[PDB]
Parts: sequence; structure tokens; C-alpha cells
Amino acid sequence: SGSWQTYVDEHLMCDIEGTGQHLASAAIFGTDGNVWAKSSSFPEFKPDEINAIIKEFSEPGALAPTGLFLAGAKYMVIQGEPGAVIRGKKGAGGICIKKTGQAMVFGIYEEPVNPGQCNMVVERLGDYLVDQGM
Amino acid sequence: PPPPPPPPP
Repeated sequence: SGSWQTYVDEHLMCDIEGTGQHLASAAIFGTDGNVWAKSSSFPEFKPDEINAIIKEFSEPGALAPTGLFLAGAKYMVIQGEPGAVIRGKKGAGGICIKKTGQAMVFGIYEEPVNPGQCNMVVERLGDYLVDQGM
Repeated sequence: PPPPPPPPP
């Protein structure tokens, strides 16, 4: 009801701006890579996939040549913001990951959702957490 | 994890 799981279910996985569309899945992780909550649909990620993401936030652009993997699926890395946002694309779907002071906020989308909407959902939550000192 | 802060609007 006020839990991390509620944050994911009600603030990441909500109907996007009344359009009738949703993210396919979402999660909130610590910057250390432990999951705080995820959606029932969030992919079966592996520990080294999460470490590579943590590395990409420390060494911007490391993944650009070879890709971002999550549950064995490859996303092509597109323009993000060093140490703060990682974006990726896979077909007409994608992924967006926003790092805060303490957390990383993941969003995964599939057509017809646009990358801008995923970015907007994940960044709105990420920015709120930063305001609460997280 | 830290405790969730109050959820936003």
C-alpha cells in the first residue's frame, strides 16, 4: 500500500497518461544491484547483467558497442545521460533505466509505447525519489 | 532497502 511493490505496480505499471497503454514490466533495484521490487512480468535477469548495468553507470558508453543484455535479450544502447540514464532499443520495444542516489528504476516497453513515454514514466519516479533524498 | 517514502500523486 505504501510498499516498494506498490511503487512499481501503481507508479511504473499504471496506464500511461490515459492512453490505454502500459509498460510491459518494471523494477526498482538498489545501486548495489539487489532488487527492491519488480513486476510479475519483469524478465529473469542474471546477476552479471545487473553488474554490467552498474558498470555502465560508472563508465558511461562501455556497453554501446556490444549491447545491453537482460534475461539473455539484447537491447541496442541508444543515447542516454552519463551516470544517470541508460536507454536501449530492441525492435519496436525498449528499456530505460534511471539511476538516483540510492536506486536504479527500470522500465521495459513494447509497441505501441514510445521510448519517450517509458523515459517519462521512469524519470518522473526517479526524480521523485531524488527529492525524497534517495 | 530503505523504507519507502510516501507515494506521490
